[PDB]
Amino acid sequence: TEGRSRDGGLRLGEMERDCVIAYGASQLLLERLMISSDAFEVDVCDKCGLMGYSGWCTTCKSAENIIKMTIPYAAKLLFQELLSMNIAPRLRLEDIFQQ
Amino acid sequence: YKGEVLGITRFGLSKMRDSVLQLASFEKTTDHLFDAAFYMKKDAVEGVSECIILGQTMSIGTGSFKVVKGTNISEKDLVPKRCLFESLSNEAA
Amino acid sequence: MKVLEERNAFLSDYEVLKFLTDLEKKHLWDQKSLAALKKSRSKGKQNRPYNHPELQGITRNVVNYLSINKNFINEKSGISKMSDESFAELMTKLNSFKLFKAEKLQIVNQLPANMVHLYSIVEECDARFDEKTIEEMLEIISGYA
Amino acid sequence: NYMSNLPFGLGYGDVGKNHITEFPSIPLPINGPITNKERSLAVKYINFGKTVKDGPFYTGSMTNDGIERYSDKYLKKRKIGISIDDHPYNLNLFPNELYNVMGI
Amino acid sequence: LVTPEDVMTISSLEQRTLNPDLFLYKELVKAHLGERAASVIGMLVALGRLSVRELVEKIDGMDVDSVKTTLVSLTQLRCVKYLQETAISGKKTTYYYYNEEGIHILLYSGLIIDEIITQMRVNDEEEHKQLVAEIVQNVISLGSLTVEDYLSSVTSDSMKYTISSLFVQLCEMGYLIQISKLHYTPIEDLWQFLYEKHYKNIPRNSPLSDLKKRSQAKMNAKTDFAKIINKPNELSQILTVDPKTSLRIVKPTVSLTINLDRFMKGRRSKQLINLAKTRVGSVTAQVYKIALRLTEQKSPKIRDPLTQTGLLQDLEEAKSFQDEAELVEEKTPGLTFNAIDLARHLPAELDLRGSLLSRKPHSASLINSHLKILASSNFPFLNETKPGVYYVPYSKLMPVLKSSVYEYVIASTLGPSAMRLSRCIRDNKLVSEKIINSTALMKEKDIRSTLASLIRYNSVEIQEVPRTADRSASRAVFLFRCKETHSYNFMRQNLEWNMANLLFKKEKLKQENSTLLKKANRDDVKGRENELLLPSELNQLKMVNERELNVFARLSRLLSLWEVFQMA
Amino acid sequence: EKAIPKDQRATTPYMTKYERARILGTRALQISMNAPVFVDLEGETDPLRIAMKELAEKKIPLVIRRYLPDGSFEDWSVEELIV
Amino acid sequence: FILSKIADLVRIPPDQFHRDTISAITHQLNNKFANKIIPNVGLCITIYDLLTVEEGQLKPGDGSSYINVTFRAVVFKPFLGEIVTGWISKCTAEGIKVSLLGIFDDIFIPQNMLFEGCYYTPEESAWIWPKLYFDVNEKIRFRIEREVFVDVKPKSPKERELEERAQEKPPAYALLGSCQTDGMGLVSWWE
Amino acid sequence: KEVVVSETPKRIKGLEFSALSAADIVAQSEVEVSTRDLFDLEKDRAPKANGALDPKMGVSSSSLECATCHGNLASCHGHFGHLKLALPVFHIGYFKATIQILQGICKNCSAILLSETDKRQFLHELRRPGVDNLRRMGILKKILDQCKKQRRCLHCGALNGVVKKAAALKIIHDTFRWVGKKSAPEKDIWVGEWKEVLAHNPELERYVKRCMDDLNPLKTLNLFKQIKSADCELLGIDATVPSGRPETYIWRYLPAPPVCIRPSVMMQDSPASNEDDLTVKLTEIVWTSSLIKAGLDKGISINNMMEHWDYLQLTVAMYINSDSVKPIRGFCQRLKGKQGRFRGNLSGKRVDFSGRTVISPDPNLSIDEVAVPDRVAKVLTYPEKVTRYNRHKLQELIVNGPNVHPGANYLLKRNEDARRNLRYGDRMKLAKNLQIGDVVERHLEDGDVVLFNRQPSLHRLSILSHYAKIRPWRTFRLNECVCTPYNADFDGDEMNLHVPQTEEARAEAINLMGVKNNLLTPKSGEPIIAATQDFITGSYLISHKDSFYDRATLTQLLSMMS
Ligand SMILES: [Mg+2]
Ligand SMILES: [Zn+2]
Ligand SMILES: [Zn+2]
Ligand SMILES: [Zn+2]
Repeated sequence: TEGRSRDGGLRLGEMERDCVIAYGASQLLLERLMISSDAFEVDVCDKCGLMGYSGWCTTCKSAENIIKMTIPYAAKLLFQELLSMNIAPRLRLEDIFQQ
Repeated sequence: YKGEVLGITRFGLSKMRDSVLQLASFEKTTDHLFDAAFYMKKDAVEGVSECIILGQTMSIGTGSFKVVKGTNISEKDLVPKRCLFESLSNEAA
Repeated sequence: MKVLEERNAFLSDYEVLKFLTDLEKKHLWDQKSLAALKKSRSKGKQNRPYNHPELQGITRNVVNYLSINKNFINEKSGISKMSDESFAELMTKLNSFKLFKAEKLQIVNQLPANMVHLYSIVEECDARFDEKTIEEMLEIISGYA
Repeated sequence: NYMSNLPFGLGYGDVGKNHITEFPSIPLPINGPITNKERSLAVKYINFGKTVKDGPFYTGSMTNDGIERYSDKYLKKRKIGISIDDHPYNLNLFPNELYNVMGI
Repeated sequence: LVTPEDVMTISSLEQRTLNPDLFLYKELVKAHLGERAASVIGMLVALGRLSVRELVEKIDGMDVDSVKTTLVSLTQLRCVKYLQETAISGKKTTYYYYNEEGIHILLYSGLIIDEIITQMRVNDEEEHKQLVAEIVQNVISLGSLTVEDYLSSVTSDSMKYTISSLFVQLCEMGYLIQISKLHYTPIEDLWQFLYEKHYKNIPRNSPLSDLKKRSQAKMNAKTDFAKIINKPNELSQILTVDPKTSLRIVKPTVSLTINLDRFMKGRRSKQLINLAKTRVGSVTAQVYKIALRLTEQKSPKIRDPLTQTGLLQDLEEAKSFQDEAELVEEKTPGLTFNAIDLARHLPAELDLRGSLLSRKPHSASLINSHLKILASSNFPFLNETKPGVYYVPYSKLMPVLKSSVYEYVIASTLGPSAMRLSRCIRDNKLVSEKIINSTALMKEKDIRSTLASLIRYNSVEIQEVPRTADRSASRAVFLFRCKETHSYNFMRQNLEWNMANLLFKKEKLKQENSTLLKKANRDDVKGRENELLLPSELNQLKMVNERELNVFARLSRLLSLWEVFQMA
Repeated sequence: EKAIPKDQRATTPYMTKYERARILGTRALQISMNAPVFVDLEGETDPLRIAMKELAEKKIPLVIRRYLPDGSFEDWSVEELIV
Repeated sequence: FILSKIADLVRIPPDQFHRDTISAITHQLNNKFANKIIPNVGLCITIYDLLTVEEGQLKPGDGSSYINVTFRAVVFKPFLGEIVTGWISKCTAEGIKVSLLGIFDDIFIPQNMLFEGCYYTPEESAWIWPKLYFDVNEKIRFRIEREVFVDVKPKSPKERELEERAQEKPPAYALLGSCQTDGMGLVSWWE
Repeated sequence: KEVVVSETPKRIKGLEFSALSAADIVAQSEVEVSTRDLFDLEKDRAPKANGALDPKMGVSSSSLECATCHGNLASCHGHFGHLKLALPVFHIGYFKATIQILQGICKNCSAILLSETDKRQFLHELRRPGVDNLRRMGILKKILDQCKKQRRCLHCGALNGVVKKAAALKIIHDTFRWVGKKSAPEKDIWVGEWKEVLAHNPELERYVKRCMDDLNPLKTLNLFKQIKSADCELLGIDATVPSGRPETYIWRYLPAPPVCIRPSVMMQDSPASNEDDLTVKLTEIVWTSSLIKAGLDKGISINNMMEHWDYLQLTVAMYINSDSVKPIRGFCQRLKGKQGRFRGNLSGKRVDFSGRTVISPDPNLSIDEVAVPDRVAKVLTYPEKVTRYNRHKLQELIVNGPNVHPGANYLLKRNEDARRNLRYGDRMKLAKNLQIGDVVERHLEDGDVVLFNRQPSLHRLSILSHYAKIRPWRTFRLNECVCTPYNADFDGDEMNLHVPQTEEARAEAINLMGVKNNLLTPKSGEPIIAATQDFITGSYLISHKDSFYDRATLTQLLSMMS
């Protein structure tokens, strides 16, 4: 929340984001902006870059290609808002490993 | 470095970035997003702005390399072992 | 996860027995697991934070199915007492008996002392051979018996 | 408040349900009774396509044991297919890049 | 209330977003050749012009050999067009189009061999019917069927003599045309290749200006392109050679491929005959069946002589091509026939005795009477240039035929008052909200109900009348328009999409019945289907077989609807 | 997708500040996950400080995979990276 | 019983950094492949050995070692010419439920490819023959012809919710037997 | 059974932006919204089927069930619903796109305004391996201008002219823009048609002016559906995948957002729940769609439906982007602005485990330290995991509890998913039962890595990392030497303190943003952390040449120095 009477948090603006980038602290960026603000474990289908629920793609109705990852709830909200308009921001995934 | 003087103005930022997330975060969100959706743009997630928006690790600073733990496994304990029936069956032909 | 190839090298049903036996002796001992231990590992997740569920059962079931007496008829386990030289002394017959078939893994562990057994193991056997080379095979596969 | 925009020819009962018929329904009269000629057209149709699929022009395909059973020894072959290069064709009507697949 | 899971499976919503041009041909190749061939043809339809490497980098089949084999199969099937455009500063690579008319061969296959069977003057012999059916089936299934292959195939000489006998006749009807380079290259690219040589053949410093050199270049290009298309469109040079002490023979070296132009001329004649049967009683409608049958063989080009698809039509003085088409129509003396010419081809069944009544035996005077009523009828079937000899025109019959068939398809779809409003908006140009009442005189309620039901299609156009400078259609009354072009455009798309739905249904039934179909289409099983089959399974087989028969009947009944909108 | 062989290497033999910070973070996370430590703690409980002590003793069992922009990579152990 | 080379990515927690790498890898691989059935590859018992062990790479948030490892694992794969000695445990008039000591039991046999004369009854009479039969829980002998992998499983969350509230093809790997030849069905028919 | 299950960690490689075709909108949607009523007095304001607030699209409160995933507000991801629009309408975000598409083609025969062999050179140029956004726009603009120049189409030249919009939100095409002193069959047809009109209207003589080829959304959808896939590339719409068809860019199905996207607030003003803007707009769109559908089965006045249909063309405009004549907050209003979506929540947001208070000086503090109040040290915690190295320390902290500063507020057991509040539960037992995987959220302690930030954050030294030092008062104290990078002056200045929560972030903070590691500004390399005013004055007074100290004074000076 955004008020002292509401037990609000301190906003880390674009300026502080810029400063942390200039430091080169990627993990601190991740922790301040994703872990400690809004971390959401979304379900993303590998076949269609569309978010699923409860391990179910509910667009191909297969649950086979559903992958689990954490993204900002702001990003999840933005994707669900973009799908409300005629934009389909399909997420393509790749493994961090296998080099 | 593009061969022409490109500004830091909104029009200038549309130089080669192709990052619709970074452009929309900067300015003119809706028109850029709709043009990207209409053109079927396929922008990758490579910039720090997009990485922050998506919750990824940037390729800058502590994210510009990879930490790897050596397995310290010898080559004597990796070859297959205890296999003779296949040799017997092959010699049988 | 991708499986490189389905059909890897075949397994004689003595190699599997000795593999499961060395597994049992290396860890997950059955006589040791049947005993109690109040202290346990003391780390919090078992002896040296590990446990072996769903694997002891499968390494017992296969080894017991092998250790049961071979069903040539309705004294030993049948697979236990052949050493490595015991199977290396069989070449002059096993690889001299031309079968044109990799079905040798059948008669190394099951169905000895019966012509119908072998006639089923290798198809069209009597048409292929029914004169004299149908009994020394039974005698040799029954040699361990 | 958008609730009072109603033409005099439009009532209140019809509006609100919406939801449309799931598929638009207009029975087309091209499904009339069948005759002997139509059955013959169907029969010749099924003979066609089947002929081109039993022929060499499939190009559609994208028990596989490394060990051969003795039953598979001295057993009938499935069918010795006529390869695409095996059937003669006219070089003057095929591009140069397609010549290599063919048997010269 | 229907569930979103319930629709899009039994509703076929996801098939409504496929373009019918891609969906239809993709489904056809799926059914006939295979899924790799269908994927290749779909990539060619979506990307009109591309090379082989484009296929490699676009289709998941990342293999040169596999793409090569599939592409050569499609090229053999006359489903692909190719070209070799040369880049001078380096290496040349050939590109690939997709053949449009070629895929009709496999599509129209049933109607093709049916018109072959029913078109011969001598069809009463059962063995000859089977021979001609098998030969034309082999030609459409193989593509370029060749004499040096078939004669070597047949195992007895006397049945080899008949094969060559049928070839010369079948080529004279035009059903077997000599394939060549003209059948694999795009029309605009041919026109450009014949337009750039002549722009290069003019020496410098001539007194004529750019306009005059452009005119001379374009007329020379037109004349040589016309010669190059006229030479192979109708020829008998392969049939010309005659060996000593032997019958007339075709060239065995050349590859004989079935045509579509004269067959589709016959199909248009057949649809006009059915129109006449629906329009005029069978007494003098019977004479119209063979009336068009003596012109259909040498009939002119139906829609475009291929001089209207390879270039922009015209900007200024654009009537020239219609003028020259009608000029050829009136200048052709072979097409025109007299009553004496027709009497030599009239069947003995028809009498032509009671077909006339002057006041309230193969006689040329009475045939002339039918020909006169045909020429003076409301629909321009014939036009009279000289007394006694007339001809079939196409400079003024195609628009009325298209309007009639389109408008009557609307008649078959919508109701009587919708038909009335369609007729009114067609005949009365630029109708309005008061003109509809003045020229209709029926119930406005049903008038506007059917009108709104008809706005959905491309049938009518809506206009906006701005009472002020700024355009608001809610401020001022608006009027209508016709724009028949979009209406004709819709009848293409809707019909092809419905067709593709038919093939999707049949191929999905095949995909769910493949095991039973494979068990059925076995040599020993064939003809023996009531003995070695379990009860429920055999009964199910009869149900699915009759279901496929019904879908084929629907396909054939629909197959009389899209070509009439496939004209110019 | 091709590792440069160790015998020749073009990247710097010195450890960067980002490499040091990331190595300390990774080692401290491992220690906080109850990984064994190869240094004598002397009563230290903070995983970060234990990681700094191991770095001072050069007993951190991690290597640095430095990817070149062309896609190759050369591996540098924490021991051989000089500070 | 046949081997199989499988490549997988294995995650070793920092707790297991004290034990040697090969043992940690085989522990994790056993946890992933203890009694599991590899989809359309069959049933695994354990892992034989390891072939190639890539260096363990770390993602920027975990701290565990993720190792690309290649291993051979023991798989129960009859194809067509295998005779087995099962232990039947259930009898039903659709083909007897032949079973094992507990390795895997869900396999079924149809009567039509079993001996023709053997027929089931509602009165629970074992067999009717033109001269000998058997009872439940006794040695059997059969063959294998074809393998059907059940790998189709579309299950929606709300359908699973209704199934849970109310509370089938259980296996991905089964076996099909046949007794077309004399002898198989029992190991003690004569002598 | 127990088939093998494989999990492989993955990252987002890229984004594919496109349009949801009509098929995909119903594919994702778990319900259709048809009833214009959100609640009925009959059901007692309980959300029931097919309404705008149908629970199958999600819940607005944490004490309700979704009926799609059966989860409360804290678990339901939200689910979509679709609208079937009778007489589909234009797309505001795709209005410019549709204008440019209709320029490239002729509306007569649905054929592109490009010669089948002229622009294929530039089409081949498009497949260059190195192509940028500037290049894409360059060839696309060149194609558009060439199509504009091309008047007559190669299939049917009807003089395609301009596709300028209405003086509204309509499209009007000048069929005869470039005519003069010329006679054509089309011109003769038009002249005859409007002679038919002039003889039956004594006043339309003036009003026949303008009235050019107007392009309605229904016509455009029909004309777009006649476009072949072959010439889609030259329109910039890749038709390889389904939904690459241009007709999918016309508003036909409305994917009504999940309830979580448009939460319905509880107990504002009236006891009844308050809806929100997007819900109201989709309710009104449902109402007008139902009205227009009802007009198809009844035949309402065509002029009157044009009123309602044009309102549909409008009511969606500020539903998506509020531009035309204004407080109505649409979708594009959510994303645009300083407090919008991107700049307000994506790049920059509010964070947990942070504090802010007045700053006071502290010279006895190390330059790399900050003095943190015990009052905020007892709320700002670090989630320390229990290991073999710190278990006794964490047990002592747990026994201390949340009220004595060297204590802990929460405990998270290894095998549990909810943390145990340490206010209750006899923390003696929890300390005894502490395992080697539990997480203790213990109070901020001495030596804890914290971030310290003063706004405005001009340069990167506006935020530095210090070592926490727990002190009794209520201010953030810092050494005056480190005031310069912050630009702080103890005049009432307030600075924000952030506590990193993970080991990697904490190590990165103290190693890259530490005060000791950032004594020089990166802009020039000159030192920026140094002596302030009184320190400089005292140093000058000590080093002054008149300063002499005996042994006792010197040793006292050195003792104060240390
Ligand atoms: Mg101040
Ligand atoms: Zn999916
Ligand atoms: Zn839900
Ligand atoms: Zn045109």
